[PDB]
Amino acid sequence: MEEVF
Amino acid sequence: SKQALKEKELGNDAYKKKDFDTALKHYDKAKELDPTNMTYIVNQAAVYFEKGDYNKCRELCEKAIEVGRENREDYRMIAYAYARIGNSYFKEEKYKDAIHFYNKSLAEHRTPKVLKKCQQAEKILKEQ
Ligand code: NI
Ligand code: NI
Repeated sequence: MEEVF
Repeated sequence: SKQALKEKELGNDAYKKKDFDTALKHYDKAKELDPTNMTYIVNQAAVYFEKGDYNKCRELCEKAIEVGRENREDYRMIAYAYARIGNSYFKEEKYKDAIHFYNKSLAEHRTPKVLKKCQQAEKILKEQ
């Protein structure tokens, strides 16, 4: 998955 | 605004379970408490990316970039947003578009991850 920050 | 952090992290944890509307709602709580922070908006973009709504994802990336610039956020984050747009195009096998947005990403803040990803986009483009 796309990284969340 | 340890409150906003907490909302963000509930958001992230949910996102990671593919509990997408729950993440969105907590990202929204986050933005409310702390609206100068682009982070919540790019994370939302992650959500839509995974929901598979590439259009909405790019829109939020674009919004996140506006917000970050306006509020003088880390260049790195602006670069992530651009790279995410690139990724959405990559998903759609629109590689010229992907590459263009990786380049934008690289112009903001050059990161190896994005470079590598851009180069694999270049390869796919080249080899058919
Ligand atoms: Ni406590
Ligand atoms: Ni352009």
